Amino acid sequence: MKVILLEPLENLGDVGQVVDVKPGYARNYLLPRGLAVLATESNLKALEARIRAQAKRLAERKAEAERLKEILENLTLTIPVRAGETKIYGSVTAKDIAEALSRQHGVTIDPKRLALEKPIKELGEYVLTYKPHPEVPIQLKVSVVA
Amino acid sequence: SKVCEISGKRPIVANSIQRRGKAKREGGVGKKTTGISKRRQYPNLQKVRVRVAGQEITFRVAASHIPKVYELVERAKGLKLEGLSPKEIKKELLKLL
RNA sequence: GAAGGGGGCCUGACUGCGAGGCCUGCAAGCCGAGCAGGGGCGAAAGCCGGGCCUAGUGAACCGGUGGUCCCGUGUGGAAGG
RNA sequence: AGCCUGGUGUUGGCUCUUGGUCGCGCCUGCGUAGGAUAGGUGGGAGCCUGUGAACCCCCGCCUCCGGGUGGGGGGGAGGCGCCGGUGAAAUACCACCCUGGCGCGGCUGGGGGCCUAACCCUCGGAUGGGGGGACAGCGCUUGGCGGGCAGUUUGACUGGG
RNA sequence: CAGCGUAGGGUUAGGCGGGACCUAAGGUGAAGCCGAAAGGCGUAGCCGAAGGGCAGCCGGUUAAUAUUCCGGCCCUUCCC
RNA sequence: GGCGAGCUAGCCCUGGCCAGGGUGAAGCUGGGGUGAGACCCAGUGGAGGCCCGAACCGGUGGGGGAUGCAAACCCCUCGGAUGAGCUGGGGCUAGGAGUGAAAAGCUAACCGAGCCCGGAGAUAGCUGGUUCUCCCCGAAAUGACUUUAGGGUCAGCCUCAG
RNA sequence: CGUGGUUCGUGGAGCCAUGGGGGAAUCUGGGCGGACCACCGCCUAAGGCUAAGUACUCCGGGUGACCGAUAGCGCACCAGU
RNA sequence: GAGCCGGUAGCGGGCGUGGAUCCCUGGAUGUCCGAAUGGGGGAACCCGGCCGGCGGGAACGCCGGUCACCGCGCUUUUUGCGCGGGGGGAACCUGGGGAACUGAAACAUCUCAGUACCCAGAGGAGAGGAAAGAGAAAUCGACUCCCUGAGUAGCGGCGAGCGAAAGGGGACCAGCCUAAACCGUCCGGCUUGUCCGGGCGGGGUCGUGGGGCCCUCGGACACCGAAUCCCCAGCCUAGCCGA
RNA sequence: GGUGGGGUUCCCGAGCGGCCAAAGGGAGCAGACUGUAAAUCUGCCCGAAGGUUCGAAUCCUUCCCCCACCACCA
Ligand SMILES: [Mg+2]
Ligand SMILES: [Mg+2]
Ligand SMILES: [Mg+2]
Ligand SMILES: [Mg+2]
Ligand SMILES: [Mg+2]
Ligand SMILES: [Mg+2]
Ligand SMILES: [Mg+2]
Ligand SMILES: [Mg+2]
Ligand SMILES: [Mg+2]
Ligand SMILES: [Mg+2]
Ligand SMILES: [Mg+2]
Ligand SMILES: [Mg+2]
Ligand SMILES: [Mg+2]
Ligand SMILES: [Mg+2]
Ligand SMILES: [Mg+2]
Ligand SMILES: [Mg+2]
Ligand SMILES: [Mg+2]
Ligand SMILES: [Mg+2]
Ligand SMILES: [Mg+2]
Ligand SMILES: [Mg+2]
Ligand SMILES: [Mg+2]
Ligand SMILES: [Mg+2]
Ligand SMILES: [Mg+2]
Ligand SMILES: [Mg+2]
Ligand SMILES: [Mg+2]
Ligand SMILES: [Mg+2]
Ligand SMILES: [Mg+2]
Ligand SMILES: [Mg+2]
Ligand SMILES: [Mg+2]
Ligand SMILES: [Mg+2]
Ligand SMILES: [Mg+2]
Ligand SMILES: [Mg+2]
Ligand SMILES: [Mg+2]
Ligand SMILES: [Mg+2]
Ligand SMILES: [Mg+2]
Ligand SMILES: [Mg+2]
Ligand SMILES: [Mg+2]
Ligand SMILES: [Mg+2]
Ligand SMILES: [Mg+2]
Ligand SMILES: [Mg+2]
Ligand SMILES: [Mg+2]
Ligand SMILES: [Mg+2]
Ligand SMILES: [Mg+2]
Ligand SMILES: [Mg+2]
Ligand SMILES: [Mg+2]
Ligand SMILES: [Mg+2]
Ligand SMILES: [Mg+2]
Ligand SMILES: [Mg+2]
Ligand SMILES: [Mg+2]
Ligand SMILES: [Mg+2]
Ligand SMILES: [Mg+2]
Ligand SMILES: [Mg+2]
Ligand SMILES: [Mg+2]
Ligand SMILES: [Mg+2]
Ligand SMILES: [Mg+2]
Ligand SMILES: [Mg+2]
Ligand SMILES: [Mg+2]
Ligand SMILES: [Mg+2]
Ligand SMILES: [Mg+2]
Ligand SMILES: [Mg+2]
Ligand SMILES: [Mg+2]
Ligand SMILES: [Mg+2]
Ligand SMILES: [Mg+2]
Ligand SMILES: [Mg+2]
Ligand SMILES: [Mg+2]
Ligand SMILES: [Mg+2]
Ligand SMILES: [Mg+2]
Ligand SMILES: [Mg+2]
Ligand SMILES: [Mg+2]
Ligand SMILES: [Mg+2]
Ligand SMILES: [Mg+2]
Ligand SMILES: [Mg+2]
Ligand SMILES: [Mg+2]
Ligand SMILES: [Mg+2]
Ligand SMILES: [Mg+2]
Ligand SMILES: [Mg+2]
Ligand SMILES: [Mg+2]
Ligand SMILES: [Mg+2]
Ligand SMILES: [Mg+2]
Ligand SMILES: [Mg+2]
Ligand SMILES: [Mg+2]
Ligand SMILES: [Mg+2]
Ligand SMILES: [Mg+2]
Ligand SMILES: [Mg+2]
Ligand SMILES: [Mg+2]
Ligand SMILES: [Mg+2]
Ligand SMILES: [Mg+2]
Ligand SMILES: [Mg+2]
Ligand SMILES: [Mg+2]
Ligand SMILES: [Mg+2]
Ligand SMILES: [Mg+2]
Ligand SMILES: [Mg+2]
Ligand SMILES: [Mg+2]
Ligand SMILES: [Mg+2]
Ligand SMILES: [Mg+2]
Ligand SMILES: [Mg+2]
Ligand SMILES: [Mg+2]
Ligand SMILES: [Mg+2]
Ligand SMILES: [Mg+2]
Ligand SMILES: [Mg+2]
Ligand SMILES: [Mg+2]
Ligand SMILES: [Mg+2]
Repeated sequence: MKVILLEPLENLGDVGQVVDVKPGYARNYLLPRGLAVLATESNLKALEARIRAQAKRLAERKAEAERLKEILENLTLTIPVRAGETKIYGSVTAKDIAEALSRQHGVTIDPKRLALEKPIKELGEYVLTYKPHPEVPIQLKVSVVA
Repeated sequence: SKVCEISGKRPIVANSIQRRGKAKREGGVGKKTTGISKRRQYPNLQKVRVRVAGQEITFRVAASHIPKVYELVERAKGLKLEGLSPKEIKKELLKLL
């Protein structure tokens, strides 16, 4: 008997998987325990509409980090820093990179999860990477003066 | 009232027919009736006890139609009442217009 | 003057019929010449449709089995008769 | 009628254990004889091994323990067959089969334990707790026991019966 | 003559009995349960008494009624 | 399919009734007894499907009655009479059913299956009965078969038409 | 599987119905023409309603080779008394 | 259209051509019981709540009104309200159940018989009805009823007995609504989604298969037409003239 | 009528493809022991026809009987 599963059951696998089973089970365990539902032409329909709606906004969300990959992976933000000899007085941080990328080239990042480790104290050419899920490396130029 | 609340099935009278001898088609001289008498045949009737809105509704049905109790539960719109409840969930919902 | 006993060849302990009668409430029971087919024994005339004879039996119905042509529920088959 | 009873519905979860059959695979058998420890029939002088052999070292199970047999491996370029004969058979390698066994897998079976959630009992208390539990109860169906009840049968002749 | 025909008259209660009180067997029965139909069952409730509870005694009077009318002496419950 | 437990049987609820005598259980008390007891003896006490006997409940024997006073009675006699007692009121159980200290008793004056109405004009190879008149003819009581023998079928014998 | 309906009493037993078990498809789908198979046809099940032609006679009327007070209704009458 | 105040005279009184009695239609009144329905109850009796009224009227009593249960419907479930049901009826009708005597010259299957009867329900009728039919003809067309087919075909301890249909002739005549596809709306659940579900409207209703959706065709007065509603004749419920 | 088992030296009884005078038991005979009787002990000794292989008590067909069982009877 065909039920739509409401959570992974360990042999009778994960959510939405249509599994067939002795009615007794269905009626007196799964169903009253809200841990599944019987697969009607009615409910099979919402399930399709449920898988569509998911993989819609899912591969919609992959339309950002595909779009921010094809912009930030060429454009370079250049950072002014009070100079020193191959050492910075302040520190350019995630926060800074964020802002600079905004005022300059007109883009917006979080800046959560870029490189949080050790806000960068030197000058040079760095490649930092952005996120979530397949994603983009960025070029950032820390230079001189103000 | 031993009758299925969904299907409508109720007890029928039937004859119970006692036969002797060998089928004509086994080369017997043919079957013979030593008796015929009325019996009845009940529906195979069960409790389906189910939870709908607040409440716990109990249908008495032929084991045959047991599925339709659950079909009727998949019909859910707006009842905060007491048992009855199925008075609603019933033939109003089985047929209506 | 065989229906008795012995021997030889044989399967008529045939098939298809059956004038005419015995008997007889019915239904049965009985005897039967003769013709046809194909035979047996006999040189032939002839005899042979079990046994000297009179008891050794059981209507119908229901069913079995073998065969045959007959019928086969729109039709051909088949089921079943 | 009642009672007993197989199948099946209501009727579920998890294991353990067994069949039956089918497909495939891996084996099994041995009369002195041929040299012996060759199931049957056919193909057959070609093979198989260096797609790492014989001979032993562990090890498995079978055995009429003559041993058969595979893996591990020490292991390194041989081991075979025809020929020959007192048993029909001929004793490599390749298939299709028999007899028994095991191995896995397929559909169906039969048992045993535990679980709980159907079902049943219960709890001044409940969308719950405890107990029993897929039994029992109940439907359909199987066969049985069944004067507890029912309907009837239980001849005629006859110096009355 | 009559228990007979015709006709006329005759039975007076806050306290006696019963009811505007209680419950018994049983009955009936919102809930609920069962049953082809009819209908069976059933908790509470309700009904149900010669049981429980509740305030009147003595006497006179009529052809015919009287703890009922009358006389005397007592009492009960509701309302304000 | 109904109607019946106003009779009768059992049970349920709730009331009532049983003159008067007699016998004298246990217990208690006292006294005796003993190491202590068992026990004994008194008095007290007032038990019991205990005794006699009215009411009440019965129905033993005999007589009478027998178109009765009476569809179960009357007389004499007799059993029980604090109990498994009797009895009023209110209730419940019924027809293959009830109820029965059990006779197949009782269940509205006949119960081996109640009454009523219906199926119903059941069936009756049996018994009875079958109604004006005149005319002609005029039998059988045998055979065969028959779950047949006092019933039938065919035959035989009567009759009527051609 | 168990039964009922039909003329069909298990019969070769279909058709219509359905208590039990299993349990589909949407025209290239389904049911039927008496087991079953082929062919050739018929029809479209699992929702519902639908006058009239028909049955009856409490009731009113009209007729009778219907009765005439033991008949005719049980009752001609103050009878379901 | 002249007598009347029933059967019913009588006593004692009254009425009518200013049209009585009497007949027909409508209305009003209509105690109590009874489905009986405020609640009880041994039918025709008893006891109440609510609002209003009467009496001196608080107690008491009377009067009017209202108050059972069930179903359906909306409604904010609720305060509720609306509409309905209930019971009776001679026979007739359908449906649920369903005998025996009897017949078989015994008796079980069989018969009696789906009778009697009990129960539910319907109405002036009820049932049935518009083919998943018939059944051998390229056949017929709903249903019911009569005649016939026919005591045929069959059924049957192939006994006793039971007993169809097609067709033909008549009577009457009629055919419709829906479900789904699809479209639109409202509401509900939500893991707002071209989502699922319920409600309503549209759409569609058939077997030379139909319908939905897309394209083209012109698809225009249209014609048809109720079983529903309205009017009318006619008929019924009193009478009247009448040689 | 059907199904399943059989058939072995005098009785029972196992009976297998490499022969199985054919296990075994008891019966019989002859020995040993002996109050009687025994118990113990030792020795003696393929239903049928056909058919498949080199080999048949073994496998098949068939036939005959036995046992067993189920079923039917107009
Ligand atoms: Mg049966
Ligand atoms: Mg359940
Ligand atoms: Mg099922
Ligand atoms: Mg001779
Ligand atoms: Mg002759
Ligand atoms: Mg000749
Ligand atoms: Mg016969
Ligand atoms: Mg025959
Ligand atoms: Mg001929
Ligand atoms: Mg022919
Ligand atoms: Mg045919
Ligand atoms: Mg044919
Ligand atoms: Mg356990
Ligand atoms: Mg537990
Ligand atoms: Mg408690
Ligand atoms: Mg629990
Ligand atoms: Mg069970
Ligand atoms: Mg008897
Ligand atoms: Mg018996
Ligand atoms: Mg005799
Ligand atoms: Mg004599
Ligand atoms: Mg004698
Ligand atoms: Mg007088
Ligand atoms: Mg007073
Ligand atoms: Mg009272
Ligand atoms: Mg009271
Ligand atoms: Mg009751
Ligand atoms: Mg009292
Ligand atoms: Mg009192
Ligand atoms: Mg008083
Ligand atoms: Mg006085
Ligand atoms: Mg007096
Ligand atoms: Mg006074
Ligand atoms: Mg009594
Ligand atoms: Mg006294
Ligand atoms: Mg003392
Ligand atoms: Mg004393
Ligand atoms: Mg005394
Ligand atoms: Mg005494
Ligand atoms: Mg005495
Ligand atoms: Mg005495
Ligand atoms: Mg006496
Ligand atoms: Mg006497
Ligand atoms: Mg006395
Ligand atoms: Mg005495
Ligand atoms: Mg009493
Ligand atoms: Mg009786
Ligand atoms: Mg009895
Ligand atoms: Mg009587
Ligand atoms: Mg009596
Ligand atoms: Mg009797
Ligand atoms: Mg008579
Ligand atoms: Mg009769
Ligand atoms: Mg008789
Ligand atoms: Mg003469
Ligand atoms: Mg005679
Ligand atoms: Mg006689
Ligand atoms: Mg005669
Ligand atoms: Mg039948
Ligand atoms: Mg049939
Ligand atoms: Mg028969
Ligand atoms: Mg067919
Ligand atoms: Mg069909
Ligand atoms: Mg057809
Ligand atoms: Mg057709
Ligand atoms: Mg259809
Ligand atoms: Mg239709
Ligand atoms: Mg109609
Ligand atoms: Mg009339
Ligand atoms: Mg007279
Ligand atoms: Mg008369
Ligand atoms: Mg006269
Ligand atoms: Mg009379
Ligand atoms: Mg006058
Ligand atoms: Mg006028
Ligand atoms: Mg009037
Ligand atoms: Mg009342
Ligand atoms: Mg009132
Ligand atoms: Mg009442
Ligand atoms: Mg008032
Ligand atoms: Mg009615
Ligand atoms: Mg009515
Ligand atoms: Mg009927
Ligand atoms: Mg009978
Ligand atoms: Mg009889
Ligand atoms: Mg008879
Ligand atoms: Mg007779
Ligand atoms: Mg008899
Ligand atoms: Mg019949
Ligand atoms: Mg009506
Ligand atoms: Mg009509
Ligand atoms: Mg209809
Ligand atoms: Mg009949
Ligand atoms: Mg016709
Ligand atoms: Mg027409
Ligand atoms: Mg519509
Ligand atoms: Mg929608
Ligand atoms: Mg619609
Ligand atoms: Mg529409
Ligand atoms: Mg199309
Ligand atoms: Mg005139
Ligand atoms: Mg000696």
